Amino acid sequence: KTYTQRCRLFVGNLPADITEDEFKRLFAKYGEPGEVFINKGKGFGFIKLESRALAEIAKAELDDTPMRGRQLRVRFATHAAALSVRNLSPYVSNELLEEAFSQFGPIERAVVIVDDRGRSTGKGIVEFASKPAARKAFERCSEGVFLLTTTPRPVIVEPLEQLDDEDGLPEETPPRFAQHGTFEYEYSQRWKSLDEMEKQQREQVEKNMKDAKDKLESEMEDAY
Amino acid sequence: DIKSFLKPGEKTYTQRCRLFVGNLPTDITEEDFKRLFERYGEPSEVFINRDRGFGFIRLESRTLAEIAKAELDGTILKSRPLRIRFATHGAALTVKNLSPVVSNELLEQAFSQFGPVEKAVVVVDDRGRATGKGFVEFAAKPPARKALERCGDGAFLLTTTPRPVIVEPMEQFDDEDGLPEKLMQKTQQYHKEREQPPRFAQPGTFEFEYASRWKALDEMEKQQREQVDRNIREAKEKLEAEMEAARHEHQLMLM
Repeated sequence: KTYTQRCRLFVGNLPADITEDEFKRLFAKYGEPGEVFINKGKGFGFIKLESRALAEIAKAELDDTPMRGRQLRVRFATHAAALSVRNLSPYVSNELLEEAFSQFGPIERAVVIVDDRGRSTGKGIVEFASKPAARKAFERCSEGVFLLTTTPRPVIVEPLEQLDDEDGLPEETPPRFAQHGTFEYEYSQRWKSLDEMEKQQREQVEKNMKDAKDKLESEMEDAY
Repeated sequence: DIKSFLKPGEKTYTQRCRLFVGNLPTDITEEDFKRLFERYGEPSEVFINRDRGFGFIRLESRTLAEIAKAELDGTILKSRPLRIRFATHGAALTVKNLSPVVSNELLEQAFSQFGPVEKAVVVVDDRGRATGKGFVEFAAKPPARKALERCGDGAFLLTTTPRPVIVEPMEQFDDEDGLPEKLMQKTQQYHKEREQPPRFAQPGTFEFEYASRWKALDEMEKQQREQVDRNIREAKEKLEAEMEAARHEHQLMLM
């Protein structure tokens, strides 16, 4: 299981004079290079190494290192060809998920997300070897109606929404608890009851549509 | 001996460096367990339950823990593959209603009043914009429960704006092992659901009608969710305008 999406690194703050040879040379001690990509205009690149361990070493040893007077930004970029899959029956296994989406392109991983107790959350992740394979799966399942099991509940397919939790947001009144009776107390209390209304309105929508979806499930189960 | 691979500002032997090791041989000793990981340098919190077949090990850094997991996961040690996972982070919380002024460092020093903080990050999206969501990871669980209780009963204000943050436990999910086929019991209910294979519903069948009606309801739910946000933005703007008007009237009243 080599040169996977889990072995892909992003390289930011590159110089404009960068060549494919100079980029490859940066990763020369970390085995044979895989698929290389460079956006010379925006100054960023991508590289796949043989293993996750080599990507781990390369990333640690090259991030925040200079190159032609520029400080490199080296990070993992492992979600380009990943897709989120929703509305899975609890009888959808990792292997069934894999078999269902294999028709759109070669698969690296397909996994059903389970909770703290090991039960299906009704959601899965399908990661393809290439971006167009993920793209094809996404369009086919949006235009068409893809069923995984006997119950004709269609799978909802979206590109894997991946947020930055590695870099984050770095660099007038200090943190504190609102004091009883002050101006900021009334205002913060107004926010507490606004947040409660939002929670209430959202739990209602989720419920009234769960009920609408369950009533259709009754007709689905009846039809059988 | 072995490089540390510590990231800038990274603390050592954190909960993010802790590995769970399962399916060990029943004859394993504390010396035989240390040997499996000695190539990753000095460990700190070595635990082994020889009887049950599992252990815990802390490595210096997250990179060393990632290398050890990528190399040693699923490798045979006496007719059985080891199961190596990051230990479930016991003291992790999520922070909502954050001001776009709140930094990683401000979030760390703010929650650092409840106890020692391993890591604090303010979540950003693809473009690098302040989502409003963040997360705090404590070195031990106690401080995490104090943070959760106080921030819920009182109003915790990180900045000048009296907008209190929302503190909830970090939801723990498994996207590694999932639901394998071998552990699904072959019940009649399993057989009824697995009888029809993955397929695109054919237009004109009962299936296509039931499925298309399901997609229309899911589209309706999304529209309703966007409608609640519409109502929240309205309620939010009226509150901001009311409290700005009150603060201004008060400033005009001070001698």
